[PDB]
Amino acid sequence: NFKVSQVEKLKWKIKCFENKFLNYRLSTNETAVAETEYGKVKGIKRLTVYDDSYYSFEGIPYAQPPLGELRFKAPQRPTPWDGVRDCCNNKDKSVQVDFITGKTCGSEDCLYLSVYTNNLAPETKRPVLVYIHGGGFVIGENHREYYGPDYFIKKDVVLITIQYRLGVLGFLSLNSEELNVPGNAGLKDQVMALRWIKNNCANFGGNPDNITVFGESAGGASAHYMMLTEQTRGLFHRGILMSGNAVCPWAISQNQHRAYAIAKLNGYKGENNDKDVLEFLMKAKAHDLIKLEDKVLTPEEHVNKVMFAFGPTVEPYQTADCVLPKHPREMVKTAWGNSIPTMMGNTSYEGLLFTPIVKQMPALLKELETCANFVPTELADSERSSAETLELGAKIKKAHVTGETPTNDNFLDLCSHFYFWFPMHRLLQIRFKHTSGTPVYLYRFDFDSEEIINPYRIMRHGRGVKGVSHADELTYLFWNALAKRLPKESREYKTIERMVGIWTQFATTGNPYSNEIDGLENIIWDPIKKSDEVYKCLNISDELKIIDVPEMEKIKQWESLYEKRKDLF
Repeated sequence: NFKVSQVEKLKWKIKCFENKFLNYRLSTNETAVAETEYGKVKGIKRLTVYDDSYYSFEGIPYAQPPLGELRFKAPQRPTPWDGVRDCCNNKDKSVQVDFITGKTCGSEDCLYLSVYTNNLAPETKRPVLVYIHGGGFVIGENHREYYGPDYFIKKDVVLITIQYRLGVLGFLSLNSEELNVPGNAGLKDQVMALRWIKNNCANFGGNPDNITVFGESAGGASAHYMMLTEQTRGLFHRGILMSGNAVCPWAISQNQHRAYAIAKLNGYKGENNDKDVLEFLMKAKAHDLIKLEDKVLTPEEHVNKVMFAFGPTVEPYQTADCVLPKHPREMVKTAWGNSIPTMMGNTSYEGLLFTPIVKQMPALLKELETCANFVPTELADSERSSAETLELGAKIKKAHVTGETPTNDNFLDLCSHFYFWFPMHRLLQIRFKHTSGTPVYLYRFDFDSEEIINPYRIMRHGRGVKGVSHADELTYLFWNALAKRLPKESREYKTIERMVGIWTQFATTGNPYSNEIDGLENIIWDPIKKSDEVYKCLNISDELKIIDVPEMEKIKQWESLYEKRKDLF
């Protein structure tokens, strides 16, 4: 359980205070009004520490605030307004537990997006990049102390960052059709945001016919869901799936029974009926429900590796706004998004995100004696004790346990594959088997530095830790409160320009290669082919190089877990 040190709690609060005052010194006196389909909005011109400038519109509503009876329901469109709406400050984040301070924060009034561009009257209609933040569908925000546009606005693009409901408030699911809480409200928020963007980005200089959706972690799962569902057919034109996709095990769960589990932890003393449970939850104070989300999972769900109590789900009945009518495994076979250019990737040591989990409870290391608990659920029996499942675990232990005694690095390496690399492989192959989908480009983020970091490093106790962890690449695409100005010839600065260059180039043309990017001149970067038995990727380190994916040999061993049930792979 991610407990951040008290020494680090003080440091973070100091940095955020300094950051508030930097932001004062970066804001100009210049403002701008733009149109939206609901009314005018006013934005403010801001500087970056590199002395570029950009127009900044935050807190643009794309839905009605989901208060009162609208709680747990699919989003509804907002009420139009006259006059100019002030969008010079951020709005609240979705209700959550702050991953640093451990206190509940945020507000139910969180359905907002931010729009940023260096020029409101450009000489072209620019590619629109839409970022969906990660955080397990339970934490995160679009605040600029985490997701600053300062690097992207160096290019002639439009960056849009969105919020969506998190946790139980975004993902309650009830079987009773009469209650109209089918689930995935948080993904339906993203759908309504994407429709707003198609319909309004032109008012900020963007190209409605050239929109790129990208996200990291649960945000990449979200971006993939947005490429899978029929609700969004045709709404955008490129996807970038960073360190996560919709067939990741942690990104979906049948959580319809957990509504009663969370209500009873909050004091509900009624029977287990959907109508009675919902009535209680509609009256509950929002921060009470979200603080207890931690303890909703059962033991049996924990050992089965269910990460979150509430999150995306297969909806139990059809509604007009339904996002997931079938399992994502099946939706991939006819997804409209298979026909748009796609880039995916991971970092070179994804599993580093779990370092305090295995430091806190070293009893976790015993799980690598048999590896029974990492056998995927569809291949395992109920109690994970049948000899076939132990034979599968030995295959997992062969792949990751280096010596005769399991170590912490072994555990983390296994996490990289179980949570990220293997579901990527499975996604790519099920596309080839069932679709005419367009070839996909692979990158591998492998630039390690601590000169500049991002707040997710605090969460994983990454201070002093070598290796390129899950979410370390965000440092090189987004400004954040821990960042600083860097010398132009430094390795960190060149990595920023390379990452922003590749992401922007892919958004522009659907092809992430350009010889005009420093380090790519004599390089040829091909997408993946059906017949490829070993994946090639762009390994982004101090040098840019096309290499066989180093994870490929371990990926092939995870696939061998399915050779007696190839229909489930």
